[PDB]
Amino acid sequence: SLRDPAGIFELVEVVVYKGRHVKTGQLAAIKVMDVTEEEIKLEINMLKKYSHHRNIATYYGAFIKKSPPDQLWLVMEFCGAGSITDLVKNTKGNTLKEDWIAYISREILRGLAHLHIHHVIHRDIKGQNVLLTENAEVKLVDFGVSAQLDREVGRRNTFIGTPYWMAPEVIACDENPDATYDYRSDLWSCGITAIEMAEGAPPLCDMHPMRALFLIPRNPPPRLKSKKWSKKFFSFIEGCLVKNYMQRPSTEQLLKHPFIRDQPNERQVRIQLKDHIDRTRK
Amino acid sequence: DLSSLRDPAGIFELVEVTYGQVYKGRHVKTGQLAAIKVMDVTEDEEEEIKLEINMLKKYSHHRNIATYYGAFIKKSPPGHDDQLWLVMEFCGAGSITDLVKNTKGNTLKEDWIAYISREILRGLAHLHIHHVIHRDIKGQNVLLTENAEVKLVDFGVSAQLDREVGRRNTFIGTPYWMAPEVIACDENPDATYDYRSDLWSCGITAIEMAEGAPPLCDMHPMRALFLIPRNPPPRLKSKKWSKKFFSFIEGCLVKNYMQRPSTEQLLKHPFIRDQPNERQVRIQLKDHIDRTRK
Ligand code: NA
Repeated sequence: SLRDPAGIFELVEVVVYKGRHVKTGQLAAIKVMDVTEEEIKLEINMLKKYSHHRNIATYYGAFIKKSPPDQLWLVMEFCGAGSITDLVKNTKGNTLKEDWIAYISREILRGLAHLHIHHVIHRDIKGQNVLLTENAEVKLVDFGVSAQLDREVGRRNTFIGTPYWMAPEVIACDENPDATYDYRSDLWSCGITAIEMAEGAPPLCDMHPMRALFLIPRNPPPRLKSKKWSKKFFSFIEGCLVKNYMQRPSTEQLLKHPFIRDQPNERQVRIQLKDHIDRTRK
Repeated sequence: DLSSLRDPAGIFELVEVTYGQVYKGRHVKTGQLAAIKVMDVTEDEEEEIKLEINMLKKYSHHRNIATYYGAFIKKSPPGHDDQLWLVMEFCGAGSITDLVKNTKGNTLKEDWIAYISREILRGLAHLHIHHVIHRDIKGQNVLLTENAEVKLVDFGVSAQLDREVGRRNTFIGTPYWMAPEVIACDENPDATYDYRSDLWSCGITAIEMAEGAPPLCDMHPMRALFLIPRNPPPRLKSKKWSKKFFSFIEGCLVKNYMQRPSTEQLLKHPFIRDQPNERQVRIQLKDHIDRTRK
């Protein structure tokens, strides 16, 4: 069975949380997901294999902090440098250098390719859920655990969250009454996350959520506001954001996109991000 | 003051040491308890919030509304998000949802439902007469005092008790109590909040009391969101209920809000208007609240 984390792990502050292994002082990242009084344990134990990939935060264990008056704690490796969303927020002009966006986007795609190959959909790709280590490595938070929880109807799948990263196919309407979706929905999210890095927020961020939900299936694909960006960047965004998912490139195709595939300054970019992380952290 | 955005220092304080989490607080000058919802805000969020305060209407205290005491900013260091405090009268006897959950069988007698529903409509009438829409009527946002008073949640610019599932103004929320007109759908491109949306939610809340859950509780939220504008209005599953109750439900849940009754008309509906056992009901509610604290 799954334990209560007391005396094993404790929450420090939020970043997903900074958590601490109580007995050893080792740090961990803790994804807190409310849950309903078993088979949670089972899925985690199937999926945890997958978290070993370098671009996914490795699973440490899982715990539930009971109870009515429940909460799942997904414990994973600590990424000291915080989320890419915090990075952009703490960056002047709320925008990252294009070649930083190329590096980070590729790392996200490598992590996703790993899940997708094994028929896992992440379902929650956004800047908030992509973390950085001190050495500026890029790791996805979660690896299908929250995806499985969003499946079950019940008292802990009663809310619709933010719509800004949702692909068109995820949003029901009369020609799409069953909100049919697959792994390619994660790639639309990656595109939205790339804009997030470029502009500081996803498109439609200033719109009422309900209205954004209405506009996504009906508006053309979002584009970068500014023309300062390269043709290759615009092209990468276009690929992530193919309106009809049936024609959207897969993860392996996007990994071959010139924006992603050709990064002659990688070593330097990592060095720049590392320094930027230091200068900008709060 | 319900129109300025001050530091809460020396006006309100937390007594009990999460985003949108509600804490027990205290009015500094009078010692009167309060419920304090605390939220991180960026600098930009602070401008948005100032604007929403200008948009707020003026209305008096009301026995069926948990008094909104105002909005405040708790300063954090430069580079760090400040805190928004939304301050409300303290109601210590839980929500109507807690009430249902603590009732054996998770269901309420019909005369309890009439009583509570009436109190809800009275709060709503006060808001509506003042050109205010509540926007979030559900069992969770209707509170009890230790005196068994029924009070609508009012955090001013926010209408919910539980912690916001995401950053303010960025999440869709739970769809179950939403009227059709507030759901953007193929035929409703401009999601209408109208005062009558609260009356639909009121109807849903009465089913919530009668059955323990809102209609469509067996659907994933996104599927429910799709269904609500498309389905005919929901109904009570059981036939055990009085004709009056069925008629009240049907009154609240008129599909087209333009053809749905006003609060004043619903307050005259026999199910609401004729409560021969209300004195007993209140007594019964108070005993229930007493038993529970034990
Ligand atoms: Na890993």
